[PDB]
Amino acid sequence: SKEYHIDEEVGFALPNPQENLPDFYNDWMFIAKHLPDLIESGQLRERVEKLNMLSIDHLTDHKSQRLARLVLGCITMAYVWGKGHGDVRKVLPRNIAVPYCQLSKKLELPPILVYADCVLANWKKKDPNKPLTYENMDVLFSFRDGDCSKGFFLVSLLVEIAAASAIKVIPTVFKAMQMQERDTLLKALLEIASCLEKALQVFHQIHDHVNPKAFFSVLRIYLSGWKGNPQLSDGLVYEGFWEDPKEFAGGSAGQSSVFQCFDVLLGIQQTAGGGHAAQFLQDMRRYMPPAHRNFLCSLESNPSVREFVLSKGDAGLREAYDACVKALVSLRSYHLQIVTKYILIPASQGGTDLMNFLKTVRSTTEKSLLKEG
Ligand code: HEM
Ligand SMILES: [C-]#N
Repeated sequence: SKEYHIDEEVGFALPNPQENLPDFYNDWMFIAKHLPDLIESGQLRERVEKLNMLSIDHLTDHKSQRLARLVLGCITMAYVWGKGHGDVRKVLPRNIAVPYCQLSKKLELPPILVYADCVLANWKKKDPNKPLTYENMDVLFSFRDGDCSKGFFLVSLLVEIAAASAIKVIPTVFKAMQMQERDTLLKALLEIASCLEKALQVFHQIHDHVNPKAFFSVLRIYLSGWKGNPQLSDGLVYEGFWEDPKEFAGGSAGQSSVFQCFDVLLGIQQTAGGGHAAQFLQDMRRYMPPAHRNFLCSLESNPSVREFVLSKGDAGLREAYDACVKALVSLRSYHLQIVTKYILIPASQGGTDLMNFLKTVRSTTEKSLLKEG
Protein backbone atom coordinates (compact mmCIF):
# COMPACT_ATOMS: atom_id res chain seq x y z
CA SER A 1 0.00 0.00 0.00
CA LYS A 2 1.34 3.41 -0.99
CA GLU A 3 0.62 6.69 0.82
CA TYR A 4 -3.14 5.96 1.16
CA HIS A 5 -2.45 7.17 4.66
CA ILE A 6 -2.61 3.71 6.18
CA ASP A 7 -0.28 2.99 9.06
CA GLU A 8 0.92 -0.60 9.47
CA GLU A 9 0.01 -0.98 13.14
CA VAL A 10 -2.97 1.35 13.42
CA GLY A 11 -4.59 1.08 9.99
CA PHE A 12 -7.02 3.86 9.05
CA ALA A 13 -6.61 5.65 12.36
CA LEU A 14 -4.29 8.60 12.66
CA PRO A 15 -0.97 7.48 14.19
CA ASN A 16 0.13 9.39 17.27
CA PRO A 17 -2.38 12.23 17.08
CA GLN A 18 -1.44 15.81 17.93
CA GLU A 19 -2.76 16.97 21.33
CA ASN A 20 -1.84 20.66 21.27
CA LEU A 21 -2.32 23.47 18.75
CA PRO A 22 -0.21 26.61 18.21
CA ASP A 23 -0.75 29.16 20.96
CA PHE A 24 -2.44 31.22 18.25
CA TYR A 25 -5.45 28.96 18.84
CA ASN A 26 -5.56 28.87 22.64
CA ASP A 27 -9.07 30.31 22.48
CA TRP A 28 -10.27 27.26 20.53
CA MET A 29 -8.50 24.71 22.70
CA PHE A 30 -9.84 26.15 25.99
CA ILE A 31 -13.44 25.77 24.85
CA ALA A 32 -12.86 22.29 23.51
CA LYS A 33 -10.94 21.16 26.61
CA HIS A 34 -13.72 22.41 28.90
CA LEU A 35 -16.79 21.51 26.89
CA PRO A 36 -18.34 19.44 29.71
CA ASP A 37 -18.05 22.42 31.99
CA LEU A 38 -18.97 25.26 29.69
CA ILE A 39 -21.97 23.32 28.48
CA GLU A 40 -23.24 22.48 31.97
CA SER A 41 -22.74 25.98 33.39
CA GLY A 42 -24.44 27.23 30.26
CA GLN A 43 -21.69 29.51 29.09
CA LEU A 44 -20.53 27.56 26.06
CA ARG A 45 -22.70 29.37 23.51
CA GLU A 46 -21.81 32.78 24.89
CA ARG A 47 -18.15 31.82 24.68
CA VAL A 48 -18.27 30.63 21.09
CA GLU A 49 -20.06 33.87 20.22
CA LYS A 50 -17.28 35.96 21.80
CA LEU A 51 -14.64 34.27 19.68
CA ASN A 52 -12.58 36.29 17.24
CA MET A 53 -12.38 34.84 13.73
CA LEU A 54 -8.98 33.13 13.70
CA SER A 55 -7.14 32.21 10.51
CA ILE A 56 -6.25 28.60 9.74
CA ASP A 57 -3.03 29.51 7.95
CA HIS A 58 -1.04 28.79 11.12
CA LEU A 59 -2.07 25.13 10.99
CA THR A 60 0.87 23.89 8.89
CA ASP A 61 0.94 20.10 8.91
CA HIS A 62 -1.79 17.49 8.49
CA LYS A 63 -1.98 16.32 12.09
CA SER A 64 -2.36 19.87 13.37
CA GLN A 65 -5.11 20.33 10.79
CA ARG A 66 -6.81 17.18 11.99
CA LEU A 67 -6.60 18.25 15.64
CA ALA A 68 -8.14 21.57 14.58
CA ARG A 69 -10.93 19.78 12.77
CA LEU A 70 -11.59 17.81 15.94
CA VAL A 71 -11.68 20.89 18.13
CA LEU A 72 -13.93 22.93 15.84
CA GLY A 73 -15.91 19.77 15.25
CA CYS A 74 -16.61 19.07 18.90
CA ILE A 75 -17.26 22.74 19.50
CA THR A 76 -19.75 22.97 16.66
CA MET A 77 -21.66 20.00 18.01
CA ALA A 78 -21.72 21.41 21.52
CA TYR A 79 -22.88 24.78 20.15
CA VAL A 80 -25.65 23.47 17.94
CA TRP A 81 -27.09 20.99 20.47
CA GLY A 82 -26.32 22.89 23.68
CA LYS A 83 -27.16 20.93 26.83
CA GLY A 84 -28.86 18.62 24.38
CA HIS A 85 -32.36 18.82 25.79
CA GLY A 86 -34.15 20.33 22.82
CA ASP A 87 -32.79 23.84 22.64
CA VAL A 88 -30.83 23.99 19.38
CA ARG A 89 -29.10 26.81 17.52
CA LYS A 90 -29.89 26.91 13.80
CA VAL A 91 -27.01 29.25 12.98
CA LEU A 92 -23.29 28.67 13.47
CA PRO A 93 -21.41 31.93 14.29
CA ARG A 94 -19.33 33.20 11.37
CA ASN A 95 -16.26 33.55 13.62
CA ILE A 96 -16.19 29.80 14.03
CA ALA A 97 -18.11 28.64 10.95
CA VAL A 98 -15.65 30.27 8.59
CA PRO A 99 -12.35 28.79 9.79
CA TYR A 100 -14.10 25.45 10.19
CA CYS A 101 -15.45 25.48 6.65
CA GLN A 102 -12.13 26.62 5.20
CA LEU A 103 -10.24 23.93 7.08
CA SER A 104 -12.87 21.41 5.97
CA LYS A 105 -12.60 22.35 2.32
CA LYS A 106 -8.83 22.09 2.66
CA LEU A 107 -9.03 18.57 4.08
CA GLU A 108 -11.82 17.58 1.69
CA LEU A 109 -14.27 16.70 4.46
CA PRO A 110 -17.72 18.14 5.30
CA PRO A 111 -17.90 20.77 8.07
CA ILE A 112 -19.26 18.56 10.81
CA LEU A 113 -17.86 16.15 13.38
CA VAL A 114 -16.93 13.01 11.48
CA TYR A 115 -15.80 9.53 12.59
CA ALA A 116 -12.33 10.28 11.25
CA ASP A 117 -12.40 13.14 13.78
CA CYS A 118 -13.86 11.84 17.04
CA VAL A 119 -12.37 8.37 16.73
CA LEU A 120 -9.52 8.09 14.28
CA ALA A 121 -7.94 11.32 15.51
CA ASN A 122 -9.33 11.55 19.02
CA TRP A 123 -6.90 9.48 21.10
CA LYS A 124 -3.58 9.22 22.92
CA LYS A 125 -1.53 6.63 24.73
CA LYS A 126 -1.01 7.22 28.46
CA ASP A 127 2.37 5.45 28.50
CA PRO A 128 4.20 5.86 25.14
CA ASN A 129 6.22 2.72 25.85
CA LYS A 130 3.19 0.49 26.46
CA PRO A 131 0.77 -1.29 24.04
CA LEU A 132 -2.41 0.08 22.51
CA THR A 133 -4.81 -1.23 25.12
CA TYR A 134 -7.90 0.42 26.56
CA GLU A 135 -6.18 0.71 29.92
CA ASN A 136 -3.28 2.61 28.31
CA MET A 137 -5.45 4.93 26.24
CA ASP A 138 -7.64 8.00 26.51
CA VAL A 139 -9.60 10.25 24.15
CA LEU A 140 -8.72 13.90 23.67
CA PHE A 141 -12.21 15.37 23.86
CA SER A 142 -15.57 14.62 25.48
CA PHE A 143 -18.96 16.32 25.45
CA ARG A 144 -20.34 15.93 28.95
CA ASP A 145 -19.17 14.20 32.10
CA GLY A 146 -20.42 10.63 32.08
CA ASP A 147 -21.37 10.67 28.39
CA CYS A 148 -19.25 7.54 27.97
CA SER A 149 -17.51 9.11 24.98
CA LYS A 150 -14.23 7.50 26.06
CA GLY A 151 -15.70 4.02 26.01
CA PHE A 152 -17.49 4.50 22.72
CA PHE A 153 -14.73 6.30 20.83
CA LEU A 154 -11.93 4.05 22.10
CA VAL A 155 -13.68 0.72 21.68
CA SER A 156 -14.44 1.75 18.12
CA LEU A 157 -10.82 2.80 17.75
CA LEU A 158 -9.64 -0.52 19.13
CA VAL A 159 -11.91 -2.46 16.78
CA GLU A 160 -10.70 -0.26 13.96
CA ILE A 161 -7.12 -1.15 14.89
CA ALA A 162 -7.79 -4.86 15.23
CA ALA A 163 -9.13 -4.80 11.69
CA ALA A 164 -6.05 -2.91 10.57
CA SER A 165 -4.03 -6.11 10.94
CA ALA A 166 -5.74 -7.56 7.88
CA ILE A 167 -5.47 -4.47 5.71
CA LYS A 168 -1.73 -5.07 5.36
CA VAL A 169 -2.29 -8.47 3.76
CA ILE A 170 -4.54 -7.15 0.99
CA PRO A 171 -1.54 -6.64 -1.34
CA THR A 172 -0.46 -10.20 -0.70
CA VAL A 173 -3.92 -11.26 -1.86
CA PHE A 174 -3.78 -9.52 -5.23
CA LYS A 175 -0.16 -10.45 -5.88
CA ALA A 176 -0.96 -14.12 -5.29
CA MET A 177 -3.91 -13.88 -7.66
CA GLN A 178 -1.94 -12.72 -10.66
CA MET A 179 1.16 -14.69 -9.73
CA GLN A 180 -1.18 -17.67 -9.54
CA GLU A 181 0.30 -18.54 -6.12
CA ARG A 182 -2.48 -20.71 -4.71
CA ASP A 183 -0.89 -21.59 -1.36
CA THR A 184 -0.03 -17.97 -0.72
CA LEU A 185 -3.55 -16.80 -1.51
CA LEU A 186 -5.01 -19.36 0.89
CA LYS A 187 -2.67 -18.35 3.73
CA ALA A 188 -3.56 -14.71 3.23
CA LEU A 189 -7.29 -15.35 3.24
CA LEU A 190 -7.13 -17.20 6.55
CA GLU A 191 -4.93 -14.50 8.07
CA ILE A 192 -7.55 -11.93 7.12
CA ALA A 193 -10.31 -14.07 8.56
CA SER A 194 -8.30 -14.45 11.75
CA CYS A 195 -7.90 -10.70 12.16
CA LEU A 196 -11.63 -10.18 11.61
CA GLU A 197 -12.35 -12.86 14.21
CA LYS A 198 -10.11 -11.03 16.71
CA ALA A 199 -11.85 -7.72 16.05
CA LEU A 200 -15.09 -9.26 17.23
CA GLN A 201 -13.44 -10.13 20.53
CA VAL A 202 -12.34 -6.53 20.93
CA PHE A 203 -15.90 -5.50 20.33
CA HIS A 204 -16.96 -7.20 23.57
CA GLN A 205 -15.32 -4.41 25.57
CA ILE A 206 -18.14 -2.09 24.55
CA HIS A 207 -20.24 -3.48 27.40
CA ASP A 208 -17.52 -2.71 29.95
CA HIS A 209 -17.10 0.95 29.02
CA VAL A 210 -20.50 2.16 27.77
CA ASN A 211 -23.75 2.47 29.74
CA PRO A 212 -26.94 2.19 27.62
CA LYS A 213 -28.79 5.16 29.15
CA ALA A 214 -25.85 7.55 29.12
CA PHE A 215 -25.12 6.56 25.54
CA PHE A 216 -28.68 6.75 24.32
CA SER A 217 -29.68 9.96 26.08
CA VAL A 218 -26.43 11.93 25.88
CA LEU A 219 -23.62 10.89 23.54
CA ARG A 220 -26.07 9.88 20.83
CA ILE A 221 -27.41 13.43 21.01
CA TYR A 222 -24.14 15.28 20.33
CA LEU A 223 -23.21 12.94 17.51
CA SER A 224 -26.39 13.73 15.63
CA GLY A 225 -26.08 15.76 12.46
CA TRP A 226 -28.41 17.89 10.42
CA LYS A 227 -29.52 15.86 7.43
CA GLY A 228 -33.11 14.71 7.48
CA ASN A 229 -33.31 15.88 11.08
CA PRO A 230 -36.74 17.16 12.24
CA GLN A 231 -35.37 19.75 14.68
CA LEU A 232 -33.11 21.27 12.01
CA SER A 233 -35.39 20.70 9.01
CA ASP A 234 -33.43 22.64 6.40
CA GLY A 235 -30.00 22.02 7.89
CA LEU A 236 -27.50 24.31 9.61
CA VAL A 237 -26.38 27.68 8.33
CA TYR A 238 -22.63 28.23 8.33
CA GLU A 239 -22.82 32.01 8.66
CA GLY A 240 -20.38 33.87 6.46
CA PHE A 241 -19.51 30.86 4.31
CA TRP A 242 -22.70 29.67 2.73
CA GLU A 243 -25.78 31.44 1.54
CA ASP A 244 -28.43 28.94 2.63
CA PRO A 245 -28.38 26.17 5.29
CA LYS A 246 -26.53 22.95 4.47
CA GLU A 247 -27.42 19.39 5.47
CA PHE A 248 -24.79 16.97 6.71
CA ALA A 249 -24.93 13.63 8.45
CA GLY A 250 -23.74 13.13 12.00
CA GLY A 251 -20.80 11.09 13.14
CA SER A 252 -21.20 7.33 12.95
CA ALA A 253 -18.92 4.33 12.92
CA GLY A 254 -20.67 3.71 9.60
CA GLN A 255 -18.02 6.01 8.17
CA SER A 256 -15.31 3.49 8.98
CA SER A 257 -13.45 2.40 5.86
CA VAL A 258 -12.60 -0.83 7.67
CA PHE A 259 -15.84 -2.70 7.07
CA GLN A 260 -16.45 -1.08 3.72
CA CYS A 261 -12.99 -2.03 2.57
CA PHE A 262 -13.48 -5.71 3.38
CA ASP A 263 -16.90 -5.82 1.73
CA VAL A 264 -15.19 -4.50 -1.36
CA LEU A 265 -12.18 -6.84 -1.11
CA LEU A 266 -14.43 -9.86 -0.78
CA GLY A 267 -16.78 -8.82 -3.56
CA ILE A 268 -19.78 -8.09 -1.33
CA GLN A 269 -21.98 -5.53 -3.10
CA GLN A 270 -23.12 -3.34 -0.23
CA THR A 271 -22.97 -0.33 -2.55
CA ALA A 272 -24.92 -1.82 -5.47
CA GLY A 273 -28.62 -1.27 -6.12
CA GLY A 274 -30.74 1.82 -5.58
CA GLY A 275 -31.81 0.70 -2.14
CA HIS A 276 -31.70 2.89 0.94
CA ALA A 277 -28.88 0.88 2.55
CA ALA A 278 -26.65 1.08 -0.51
CA GLN A 279 -27.21 4.84 -0.90
CA PHE A 280 -26.26 5.40 2.73
CA LEU A 281 -23.01 3.45 2.53
CA GLN A 282 -22.11 5.08 -0.75
CA ASP A 283 -22.86 8.49 0.73
CA MET A 284 -20.77 7.88 3.87
CA ARG A 285 -17.63 7.64 1.76
CA ARG A 286 -17.99 11.38 1.30
CA TYR A 287 -17.29 11.59 5.03
CA MET A 288 -14.06 9.64 4.86
CA PRO A 289 -10.62 11.25 4.48
CA PRO A 290 -9.92 11.66 0.76
CA ALA A 291 -6.90 9.35 0.96
CA HIS A 292 -9.10 6.65 2.42
CA ARG A 293 -11.89 6.89 -0.08
CA ASN A 294 -9.18 6.69 -2.77
CA PHE A 295 -8.04 3.47 -1.15
CA LEU A 296 -11.55 2.07 -1.24
CA CYS A 297 -11.95 2.63 -4.89
CA SER A 298 -8.49 1.55 -5.89
CA LEU A 299 -9.62 -1.79 -4.43
CA GLU A 300 -12.77 -1.76 -6.52
CA SER A 301 -10.68 -1.61 -9.67
CA ASN A 302 -8.73 -4.73 -8.79
CA PRO A 303 -9.72 -8.18 -10.07
CA SER A 304 -12.34 -10.02 -8.00
CA VAL A 305 -11.05 -12.36 -5.32
CA ARG A 306 -14.48 -13.93 -5.25
CA GLU A 307 -14.58 -14.73 -8.96
CA PHE A 308 -11.05 -16.09 -8.68
CA VAL A 309 -11.81 -18.44 -5.78
CA LEU A 310 -14.98 -19.62 -7.52
CA SER A 311 -13.21 -20.37 -10.80
CA LYS A 312 -10.96 -22.88 -9.14
CA GLY A 313 -12.75 -26.05 -7.87
CA ASP A 314 -10.48 -25.65 -4.73
CA ALA A 315 -12.27 -26.33 -1.44
CA GLY A 316 -9.35 -25.01 0.58
CA LEU A 317 -9.77 -21.61 -1.05
CA ARG A 318 -13.56 -21.42 -1.00
CA GLU A 319 -13.48 -22.23 2.69
CA ALA A 320 -10.76 -19.70 3.47
CA TYR A 321 -12.81 -17.16 1.53
CA ASP A 322 -15.99 -18.05 3.40
CA ALA A 323 -14.00 -17.72 6.62
CA CYS A 324 -13.62 -14.00 5.91
CA VAL A 325 -17.24 -13.54 4.95
CA LYS A 326 -18.33 -15.52 7.97
CA ALA A 327 -16.23 -13.17 10.10
CA LEU A 328 -18.11 -10.12 8.80
CA VAL A 329 -21.57 -11.47 9.40
CA SER A 330 -20.41 -12.49 12.86
CA LEU A 331 -19.33 -8.90 13.52
CA ARG A 332 -22.53 -7.47 12.15
CA SER A 333 -24.72 -9.98 13.94
CA TYR A 334 -22.93 -8.99 17.15
CA HIS A 335 -23.37 -5.32 16.23
CA LEU A 336 -27.15 -5.87 16.02
CA GLN A 337 -27.28 -7.29 19.53
CA ILE A 338 -25.42 -4.17 20.55
CA VAL A 339 -27.84 -1.79 18.89
CA THR A 340 -30.70 -3.70 20.52
CA LYS A 341 -29.12 -3.10 23.91
CA TYR A 342 -27.87 0.43 23.33
CA ILE A 343 -30.80 1.89 21.41
CA LEU A 344 -33.92 -0.22 21.04
CA ILE A 345 -34.29 -0.96 24.72
CA PRO A 346 -33.30 2.51 25.96
CA ALA A 347 -35.69 4.09 23.48
CA SER A 348 -38.45 1.92 24.94
CA GLN A 349 -38.12 3.75 28.26
CA GLY A 350 -40.17 4.32 13.49
CA GLY A 351 -36.75 3.39 14.83
CA THR A 352 -37.19 0.09 13.02
CA ASP A 353 -35.73 1.55 9.79
CA LEU A 354 -32.56 1.26 11.82
CA MET A 355 -32.81 -2.47 12.39
CA ASN A 356 -33.89 -3.09 8.78
CA PHE A 357 -30.93 -1.11 7.46
CA LEU A 358 -28.47 -3.08 9.55
CA LYS A 359 -30.15 -6.40 8.75
CA THR A 360 -30.09 -5.65 5.03
CA VAL A 361 -26.37 -4.99 5.14
CA ARG A 362 -25.89 -8.11 7.21
CA SER A 363 -28.09 -10.15 4.88
CA THR A 364 -26.14 -8.92 1.87
CA THR A 365 -22.98 -10.17 3.57
CA GLU A 366 -24.42 -13.59 4.26
CA LYS A 367 -25.62 -13.97 0.72
CA SER A 368 -22.03 -13.77 -0.40
CA LEU A 369 -21.11 -17.07 1.28
CA LEU A 370 -20.05 -19.66 -1.26
CA LYS A 371 -20.54 -23.11 0.05
CA GLU A 372 -23.81 -22.42 1.85
CA GLY A 373 -26.17 -24.27 -0.50
C1 HEM B 1 -22.66 1.96 21.65
C2 HEM B 1 -22.55 0.99 20.62
C3 HEM B 1 -22.93 1.14 19.24
C4 HEM B 1 -24.16 1.57 18.76
C5 HEM B 1 -25.40 1.98 19.59
C6 HEM B 1 -24.10 1.58 17.33
C7 HEM B 1 -25.18 1.98 16.52
C8 HEM B 1 -25.19 2.00 15.13
C9 HEM B 1 -26.30 2.44 14.33
C10 HEM B 1 -27.63 2.99 14.86
C11 HEM B 1 -25.93 2.29 13.05
C12 HEM B 1 -26.73 2.61 11.80
C13 HEM B 1 -26.56 3.88 10.99
C14 HEM B 1 -26.25 5.24 11.64
O1 HEM B 1 -27.15 5.79 12.29
O2 HEM B 1 -25.09 5.74 11.51
C15 HEM B 1 -24.59 1.75 13.08
C16 HEM B 1 -23.83 1.43 11.94
C17 HEM B 1 -22.51 0.91 11.92
N1 HEM B 1 -21.72 0.68 13.06
FE1 HEM B 1 -22.35 0.86 14.88
N2 HEM B 1 -22.87 1.16 16.89
C18 HEM B 1 -22.13 0.90 18.06
C19 HEM B 1 -20.81 0.45 18.07
C20 HEM B 1 -20.00 0.17 16.94
C21 HEM B 1 -18.63 -0.24 17.04
C22 HEM B 1 -17.83 -0.46 18.34
C23 HEM B 1 -18.20 -0.44 15.73
C24 HEM B 1 -16.91 -0.84 15.35
C25 HEM B 1 -16.01 -0.02 14.70
C26 HEM B 1 -19.36 -0.10 14.89
C27 HEM B 1 -19.39 -0.16 13.43
C28 HEM B 1 -20.53 0.20 12.59
C29 HEM B 1 -20.57 0.12 11.13
C30 HEM B 1 -19.44 -0.36 10.23
C31 HEM B 1 -21.80 0.56 10.71
C32 HEM B 1 -22.35 0.66 9.25
C33 HEM B 1 -23.05 -0.47 8.51
C34 HEM B 1 -22.43 -1.88 8.22
O3 HEM B 1 -21.40 -1.99 7.51
O4 HEM B 1 -23.00 -2.86 8.71
N3 HEM B 1 -20.41 0.26 15.65
N4 HEM B 1 -24.17 1.59 14.35
C1 LIG C 1 -21.71 2.76 14.83
N1 LIG C 1 -21.65 3.98 15.17
